Amino acid sequence: LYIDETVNSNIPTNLRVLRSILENLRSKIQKLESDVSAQMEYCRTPCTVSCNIPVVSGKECEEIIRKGGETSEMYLIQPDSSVKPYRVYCDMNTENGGWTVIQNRQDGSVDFGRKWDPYKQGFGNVATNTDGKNYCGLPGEYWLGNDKISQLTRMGPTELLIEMEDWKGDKVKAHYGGFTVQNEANKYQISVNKYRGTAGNALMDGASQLMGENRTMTIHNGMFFSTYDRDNDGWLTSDPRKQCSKEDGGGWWYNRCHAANPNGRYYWGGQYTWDMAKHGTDDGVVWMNWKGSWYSMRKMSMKIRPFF
Amino acid sequence: LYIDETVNSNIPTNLRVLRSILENLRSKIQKLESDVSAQMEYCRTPCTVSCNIPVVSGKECEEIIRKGGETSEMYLIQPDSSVKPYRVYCDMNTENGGWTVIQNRQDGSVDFGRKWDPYKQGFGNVATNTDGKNYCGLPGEYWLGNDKISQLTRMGPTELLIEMEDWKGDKVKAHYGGFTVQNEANKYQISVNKYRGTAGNALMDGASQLMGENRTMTIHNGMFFSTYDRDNDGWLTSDPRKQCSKEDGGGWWYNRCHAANPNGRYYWGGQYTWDMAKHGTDDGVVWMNWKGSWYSMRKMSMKIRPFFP
Amino acid sequence: EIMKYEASILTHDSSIRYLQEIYNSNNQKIVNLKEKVAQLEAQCQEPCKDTVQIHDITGKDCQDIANKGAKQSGLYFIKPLKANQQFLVYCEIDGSGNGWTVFQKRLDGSVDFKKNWIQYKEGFGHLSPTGTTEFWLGNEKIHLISTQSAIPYALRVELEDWNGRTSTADYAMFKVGPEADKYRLTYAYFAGGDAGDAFDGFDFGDDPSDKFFTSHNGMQFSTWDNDNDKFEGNCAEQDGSGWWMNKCHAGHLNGVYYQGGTYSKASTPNGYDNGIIWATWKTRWYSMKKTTMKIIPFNRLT
Amino acid sequence: EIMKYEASILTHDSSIRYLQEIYNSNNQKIVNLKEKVAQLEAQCQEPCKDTVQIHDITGKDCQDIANKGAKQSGLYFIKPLKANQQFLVYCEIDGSGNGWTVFQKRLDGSVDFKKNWIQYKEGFGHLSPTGTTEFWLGNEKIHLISTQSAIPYALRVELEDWNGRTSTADYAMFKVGPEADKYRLTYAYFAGGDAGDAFDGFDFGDDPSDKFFTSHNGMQFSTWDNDNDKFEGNCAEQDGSGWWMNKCHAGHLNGVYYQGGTYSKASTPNGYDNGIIWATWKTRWYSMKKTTMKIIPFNRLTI
Amino acid sequence: LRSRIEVLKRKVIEKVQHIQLLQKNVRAQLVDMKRLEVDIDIKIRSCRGSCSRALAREVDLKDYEDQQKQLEQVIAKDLL
Amino acid sequence: DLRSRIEVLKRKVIEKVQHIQLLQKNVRAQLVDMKRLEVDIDIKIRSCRGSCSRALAREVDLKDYEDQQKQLEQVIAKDLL
Ligand SMILES: [Ca+2]
Ligand SMILES: [Ca+2]
Ligand SMILES: [Ca+2]
Ligand SMILES: [Ca+2]
Ligand SMILES: [Ca+2]
Ligand SMILES: [Ca+2]
Repeated sequence: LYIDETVNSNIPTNLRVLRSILENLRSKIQKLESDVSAQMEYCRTPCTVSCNIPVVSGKECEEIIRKGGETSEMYLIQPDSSVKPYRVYCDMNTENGGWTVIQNRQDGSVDFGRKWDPYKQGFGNVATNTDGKNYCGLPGEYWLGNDKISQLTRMGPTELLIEMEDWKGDKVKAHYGGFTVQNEANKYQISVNKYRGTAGNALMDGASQLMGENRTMTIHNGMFFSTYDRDNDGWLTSDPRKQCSKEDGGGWWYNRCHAANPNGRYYWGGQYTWDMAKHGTDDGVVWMNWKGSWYSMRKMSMKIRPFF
Repeated sequence: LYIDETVNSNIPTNLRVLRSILENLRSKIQKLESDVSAQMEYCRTPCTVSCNIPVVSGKECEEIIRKGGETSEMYLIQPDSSVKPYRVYCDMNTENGGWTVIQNRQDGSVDFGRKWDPYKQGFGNVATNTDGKNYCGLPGEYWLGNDKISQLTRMGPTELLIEMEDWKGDKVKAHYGGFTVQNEANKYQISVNKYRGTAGNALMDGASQLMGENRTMTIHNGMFFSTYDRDNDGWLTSDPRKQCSKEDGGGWWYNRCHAANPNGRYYWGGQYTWDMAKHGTDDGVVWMNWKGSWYSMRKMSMKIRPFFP
Repeated sequence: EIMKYEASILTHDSSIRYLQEIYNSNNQKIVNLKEKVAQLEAQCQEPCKDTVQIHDITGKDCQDIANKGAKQSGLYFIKPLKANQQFLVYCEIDGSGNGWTVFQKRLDGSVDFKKNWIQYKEGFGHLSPTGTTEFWLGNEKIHLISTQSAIPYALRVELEDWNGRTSTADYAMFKVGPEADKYRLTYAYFAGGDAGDAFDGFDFGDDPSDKFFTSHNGMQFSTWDNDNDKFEGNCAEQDGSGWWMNKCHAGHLNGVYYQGGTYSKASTPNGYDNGIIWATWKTRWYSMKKTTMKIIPFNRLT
Repeated sequence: EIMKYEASILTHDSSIRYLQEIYNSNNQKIVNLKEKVAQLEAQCQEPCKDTVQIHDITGKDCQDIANKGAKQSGLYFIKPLKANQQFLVYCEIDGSGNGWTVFQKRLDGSVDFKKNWIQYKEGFGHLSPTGTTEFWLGNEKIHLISTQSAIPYALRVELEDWNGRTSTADYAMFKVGPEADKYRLTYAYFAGGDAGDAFDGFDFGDDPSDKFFTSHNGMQFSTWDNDNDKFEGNCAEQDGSGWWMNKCHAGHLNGVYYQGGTYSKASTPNGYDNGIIWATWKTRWYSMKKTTMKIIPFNRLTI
Repeated sequence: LRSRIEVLKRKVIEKVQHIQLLQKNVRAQLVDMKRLEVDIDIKIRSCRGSCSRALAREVDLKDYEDQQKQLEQVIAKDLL
Repeated sequence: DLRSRIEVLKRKVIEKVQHIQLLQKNVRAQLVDMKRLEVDIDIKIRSCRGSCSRALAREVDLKDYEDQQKQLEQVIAKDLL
């Protein structure tokens, strides 16, 4: 008598629902199937710019502003006779103005999940033209080559400024009076000091939400640079499935992963979840000591200037 | 009975005297015979001067003084682009100062009895240095060339001043507000007027000691220039022995000879006689209307200045 | 006892099977879709192409470069003998194979020429590979070029009115001195030009001094913050620019860009002729439409 | 017979004969004597020889003349382009073949430099073919030369103390303006010289204005009878000369010739430093022994 | 008819077993889609800095979350 | 009685007086010639002052010539009727 008929008009319910979302995805799929081909079409033709070089130039932005470089825009510099002169975006405003932008995020128009070579060589758009104006007075998202960076940091005492912004418009800085990047041979080993910001000393102190060794092993100072195709992280395990930089993961100075990653994936809106991340990781543009764990910043950048 | 005894002790007297002066001359001769050789020696070496040219210069003395030429001395002038600039003595004092000395006598240091060419070209010493001073602030006896003169007179209305002086220091002027000298082609025909001096109008009126035609034929105005080797005088006779300018005679504008001659022979002391003159003539530096006939002036000059209406 | 259920399960049996085939198909389509994005992602990997590019040819000056082979007038890196470092410039190369190192160009007034001493020394403005940009190379730079190897240089000045009509003026033995001598202008003479020798001064008409009071040969460079003019006041500050001023000027190219050309003492409170002018060619109140200052070793003469 | 007189006539006969021979001899000697004076007169026919002479070479300026061939520094006739007439000048030509047209020279104070406007325009003093004379060429002349063919000219100033010690100062782009502009002095700059740039003014020490109050660049020429100085009073009349005065001077070459050089405010009633001075080389109370101002087309540069 | 039903319940469970399994399969496919949807959104924006134009697209996380929620609630019980 | 001797004597005497009377005239002129010469030279020498290094500081004694001149004219009167 304990026969169960319900499972004749109980299943159709646990079934009907399965039909809905299943068909829901089937259409959702073929929807994405279109957006891609459209973008693929757009891509038949590239984007272009025309940035005429300012007459004034120097070893870097500092010398330039000292030389009269008043406005923030793309400038051409040359650290020495050896290095071929290269384009860079100078920020002549912010603190004092001798700001040589080493990294910049603002809209997610550039792929940061790139391999070793692109990072060492540098990639992205430095600046872009404005409406009607001939010169490129606006920066673009980019990454100056590691070499280009390494060379500069080692050229003399360099101070590093890191500015960021949330999706609520709020901004915070992170100042490091000392900054260095070794040659490729030393795997671009990073070293900073003299913190004096407002966002949180994520580089020397690790995440302010972790305890004991957990916190201590997320410090980036003294860490090596790593890309999804080059392991140099603090994760010494022999297990292949465990690396701090997975595919399409920003190259950064990892150590048992991180406390911050300004090169992480650009998640729109800031907050993002595990079921959204490619590998179920915190791969976005994070800065734990400030906006927390699963939160990608709206604006993030790294500039450089000689510390006197 | 008819004994001219005397002529035995009468002749010795009319003879003894003849011996005196005759031997007197014989020695006098050989005396002159020495003075010449001495002078001839002196002449082995010439006299010299060093006249540094004043910075200021003009068309002539007038322009110069207007240009600041204050002192009387030698200046360099240039009437026009054509003529080569020539040295001249400017007298910046006398009347007003624009005085371009055209002629000057003062000591008899220059031979005026010269031929046609020297006169036309000009001769003598314009000026000479002083003691210690570098520039030649003192004039010398000279004659600007006839051309140099002619050109100036014809350059515009020119007034002519003639100053003279006797051996007694007395001076007199002879002013002619009008003065001209034609080209060589017109034989440098002279023409003056507007007399206003103190020495006597010898040029337009002739000698004040002669009557009728005698006086009228000694007028120099309109006369031609003549030298001892170039007859253009008023003496039209065909007789060769009769010319107004004989050898060593100053070249001047003669007419049946003269009333005045500032280029005549420089006789020392003023008064001179017929038995002294080479040809027994009144060939000295004369000005009849003043000091008379046989009297050579101690100082005599001819200046020039542009007369303004 | 009815058991009319075994007949309904088979209905569900097919229902299940249907869904399975959809799930399985979706999975496949998804696998395909992923192989497409990878293909797309490959596209979006290069940056936007900047139309501007520098030439690999390098020399002591635009002329030396041309000799090496340069055929197009664009942007190159020159480096004179006594130069600390190289630096970019705009070269002008003609059919005859001449290299014109340009140091000043005006054409639209997009660049404010009211710049200080330092701004005129290191140079200001922008460089275009097509000379459609306005700029000032830099006195120090200009100095280094003109004063090298003790070799003879010349200067050409090209002018243009608002009717496309142009003219030039050349100066032989052109040279600009060191900073210690305020980058003084100097040239042996005027090599001729349909525009006229404004550098020889110009007697306007106010005073009889105007001529030698407006000559630019031998004049030192001056700015509002570095007066070197032969004026009691500050010519540079007055006109609002950087130039070799005497008792001001007669040929002023860094003057205020006056649109349409013609201006007046009405277009200024105190009434100045602070425009891009050249007395010998045009009025003191007629500003140029285009201006260009370039040099070249003298021996490439016309 | 008693009376033998027919024996004395023969005595007289010989007496007569004697005299005849003397008269006849005198006549001859006279004839000879006349042939001698003619020979003498020929001597005294030429004037005294003036050691001074002008050179037949002519040009636009002393330099142009040198290019034509001139080798000795003497007196020549130059004539610029816009010149009404030619005019004499003293040229200085060196071994390198340079023609220095000189316009001012002091050396003994024989020439009074207290001259009026006209006297400074047309020029005053004397010209010697050996430059042993003192003078002022004339502003108008100086003008014509410096401002011709619009070609670059330069000025050198040579100084000498009472110890033979000398110095020079050069100014590039030298030029003197027209009379309409009071013959104003102008030059691009100082080309260097061991004597110093007095023209750049000189801050003596009385007032902090002294420097720009004694600069001569851009100053107009002035005289007692033609004030153009930047002084309330008359600098020219005060010092007693003709010069381009500002609030007077720092480099005054036409100043009073003070023998021995050194002077003071004692040597003047109101006490002026009106001597031939050059502040950068010597004191304001040390007058030069020799002064010489000459120009030449700038192109003779290499130093 | 003890067995003529004893085998019925047996076969039913077999069917309920196919269903319970599918739930798991969709769950994951749903998660796979969510990530994909997102992944693409990022790829496209990063394309803005390389191609002539980017796509003005949006993402409806909400719907997926609906589907997510609506699924977990169905997973409860079918036969004790 | 010595008619002839004296008759021819007086005759010859006159002949001698004739030689004398003639000489007077010759000297007269020679005297005048000298006077002029003496003067002529004085003039030539002074005109030399303006040409030669030095002139001669000479004088002229007209007085003496005039003496001689006077002293001669007085001798001319008569010797024999
Ligand atoms: Ca590892
Ligand atoms: Ca990637
Ligand atoms: Ca006749
Ligand atoms: Ca004679
Ligand atoms: Ca000033
Ligand atoms: Ca005054």
